[PDB]
This record gives sequence, structure tokens and C-alpha cells, in this order.
Amino acid sequence: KELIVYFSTQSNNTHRFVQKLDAESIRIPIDEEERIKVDEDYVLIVPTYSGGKVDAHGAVPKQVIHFLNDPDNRKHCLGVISSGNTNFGDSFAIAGPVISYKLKVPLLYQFELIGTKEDVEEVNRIISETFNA
Amino acid sequence: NYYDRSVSPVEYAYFDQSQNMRAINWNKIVDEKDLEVWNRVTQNFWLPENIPVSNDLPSWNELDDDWQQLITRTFTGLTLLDTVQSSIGDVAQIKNSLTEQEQVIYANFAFMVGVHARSYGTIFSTLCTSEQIEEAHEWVVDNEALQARPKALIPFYTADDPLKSKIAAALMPGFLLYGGFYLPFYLSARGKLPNTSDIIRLILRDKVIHNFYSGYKYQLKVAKLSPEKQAEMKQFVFDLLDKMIGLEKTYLHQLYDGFGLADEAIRFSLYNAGKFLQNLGYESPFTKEETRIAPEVFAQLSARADLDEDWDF
Ligand SMILES: Cc1cc2c(cc1C)N(C[C@H](O)[C@H](O)[C@H](O)COP(=O)(O)O)c1[nH]c(=O)[nH]c(=O)c1N2
Ligand SMILES: [Ca+2]
Ligand SMILES: [Cu+]
Repeated sequence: KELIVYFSTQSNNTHRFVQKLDAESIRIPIDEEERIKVDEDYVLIVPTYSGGKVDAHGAVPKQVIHFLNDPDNRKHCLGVISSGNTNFGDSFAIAGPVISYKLKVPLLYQFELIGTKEDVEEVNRIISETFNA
Repeated sequence: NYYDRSVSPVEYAYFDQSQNMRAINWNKIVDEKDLEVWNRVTQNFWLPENIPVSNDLPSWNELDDDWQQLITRTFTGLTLLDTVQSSIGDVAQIKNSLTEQEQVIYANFAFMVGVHARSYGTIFSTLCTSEQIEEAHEWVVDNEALQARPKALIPFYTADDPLKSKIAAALMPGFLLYGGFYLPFYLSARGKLPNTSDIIRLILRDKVIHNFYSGYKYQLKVAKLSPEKQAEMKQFVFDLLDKMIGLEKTYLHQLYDGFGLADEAIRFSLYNAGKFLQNLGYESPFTKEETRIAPEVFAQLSARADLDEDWDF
């Protein structure tokens, strides 16, 4: 029952990373009028959009907040993987820590853009161990 | 629909005088990603006067004439690349825009890269002598290895292939300055010029979005081309990046000669070369080993490397 729930904007960086992973994935819709219901355990994979302002506001995409706001969706989160770009410095991938704090779940990994070979191999291994232990 | 039977002024000016012009429509937006980027870069507006660089004087005065010269030369070199991108590169992108908002975003990019170039002037005004400033300018003009890099990109901006122009516009903020940006982070890892490093971090907060946006617009255009032409463009990107990596390595070995920073500076460069490729939708072929820099220096870039009322709980 290995499952990913992920968000990706129109740039589809997080989408492309997630499609390189072994586990089945479900996409949180971009459209703010649309919502999804998930009733299985999942690892959450989301990008950061605070924009390096000095400030965790907008760090978690609004669509991800809307998804987690539903307690039926919220309760199934085993852990969060966040992405972004180290050039945002103190704001790098901070969507993960924010979600980790809000849900009281582990921050499992942080990566950049569409991810490397190493990121794919590591996240596959981490998702496996997360659903076992 | 008025939009489908009219052109933007810049389309009219350079490409098609056969149709009447439409005003920009910020109320009906083709691509929400444009509004995303516009809001962030305008909200992130800054000027180098905002940073008290005078507080770097103590750590600056502890550096010998060789290290002070290295910094002035490095930053004058980066000033040149920002002057290229502000005066040619970003403004050249406006007429090749997919959307109306993209035209205005590239005008913001050209202005803010102008602010980047100006910020080095602010540092020099505080720390450097007139002799150090003049010497650095002479050195930049006469350094053929330095000059080779912008000389390789400018032709793509002035030529009539918009995709090659776009790749060049992405490569500048995505790669070409990071060999130089290594130096301030190396120094601030040793508690030297900490306020200068704050200016560099504000510059990177802009350049990361510039590289992303150019790479995003590149991908939207190439996606419409035939599989053959997509393979052709991918070939061109790797061929150009190979050339630019070669020119950058040659320059950095001359810049950092006798300081022993060339090797780490080149690894930081290749790390960013990897991110440039990813921002164009291509896999990075670089090994985590090829791109590794010292943790204490990387920590100066990001310490994380190691709220809205819509929250219902
Ligand atoms: C306007 C804006 C703002 C931000 C970003 C980008 C852009 C365009 N990104 C980088 C972003 O998370 C990264 O490019 C992701 O790979 C994008 O994922 P999707 O393409 O949306 O799946 C980013 N990254 C980060 O580490 N911290 C941040 O605060 C931000 N903020
Ligand atoms: Ca100013
Ligand atoms: Cu730029």
C-alpha cells in the first residue's frame, strides 16, 4: 500500500520528480475550486512558494492547506518531503518544516526542482521504510 | 474575442503590423504562473542602500592587499555580466514573450539586474580606494578569459532565434556568476564581509526566479516543436553549456590563481550548471561528488540545506 500525495504548479517540477519514483502517486489539483479525498496512508511531497521574504507565509501552497484542512485527509499523512531551491537561503524547502510542525509528522527528505538520480534512489528507499516502520 | 484578432504593441512593432494593438489585460490572465512571478519579484524589490555595508569595514581591513584586490576584481567581473544581462539580455526577451505579463516581468528583470550591478558599486564606495576600483576595471577590460564568456552569449541575444536567446537568458542567472558568488560565501563562512553576503543573498533571491522563469518559458515553446527539433535543441543546450563550462573554468583558474579557491569555485559552478539544466527540464548528469563544496560554505547559501489564516487547525 505504498502511496504518494503530491502538489505541483503549472511548472510541473514536483510532478516530474514524483513520476520518477516507484510508488503510486495522486496529484492535489491546482484549481482552488477542486478537492480530493484520500482514505489510504501516504507520504506528502510539496514545493515551497514563500519566495525568500523575511516569513513562512505562502510557504505551503494554498491547495496543500485546503487538502490538509480536511481531517480525513490530514490523519493519513505518514510524513512530508519538501522541494525548492537552496538560492532561497533560510527559506529553502521550508514548506516541509511548516507541514511537519502543523501535522506533528516527520520531515523525511528535502530536494530541488525535478531531483537527481541520488534523490530518486533515496526517496524510494525512505518511502519503503516509512510504510514498514 | 478581441484578443485573437489583435496583437500586443511589441508584436506589432517588430513582427506583425497587419493587426490593431490590444492593451495588456491584467484582469483576464492567460498564465497564472506570470502573476505568481510578477507578485514575488515586485514584492522582493530592494536597493543596496537598505544594507549597512559600513559594518564590513572591520573584517575588510583585516584582509591583505591581495584578498582585497581578488574581491574588487571578482565583483567588477560580476558587474560586467549584470551590465550585459540588464542592457541586452533581459530586454531582448520582451519581444519574444508568450504572454502580455511576460513582457512586463522581463522589464522588471532588466531593472533588478541593473540594481545587482549597482550593488557592487555601493560595496566599492564603502570598502575600496579609487585605485582599487580603477585597477579592477582595467583588469576586467584586459582579461580575455573573462571577456570570452559574455562574448559567447551576446550573439544569441542579437540574433533572430528566440529559443537560443532564451537559453542564453537562462544560463546567465542560472550558471555564469556562481563561480564568483563562491568568494563572498567562502569569506562569510570565516566571519568576513557578513553584510556584503546579505547583498549577495538578495541578488540570488532574484536570479533564482530569473533562471526559473526563462527555463519555464523555454520549456513551453520547445514542447510545441517536433521530437526531432526537441532533440536538436537539447543537443544545442548541452553543446553551449559544455563551451560555457570550459570558458568559466579557464577564467576561474586565472581569477583565483595563488588563492587555492578555483577547485571549490568550479564545483559550486557545476552544482548550479546542474540546476540550470533542471530549470530547462533536462536531467543533471553531474555527480553529487563533482558538485560538493565544504558544508561551512554551503551553510552561508542555505542553513536549511543541513501563517495564512486559511489553516483550519
Ligand atoms: C514565485 C516563486 C517562489 C518560490 C519558488 C519559486 C517561485 C517561482 N521556489 C522554488 C520552487 O519551489 C521550485 O522551483 C519547485 O521545483 C517548483 O515546483 P513545481 O514546479 O511547482 O512542482 C522556492 N523554493 C524554496 O526553497 N523556497 C521558497 O520560498 C521558494 N519560493
Ligand atoms: Ca540605489
Ligand atoms: Cu537575472
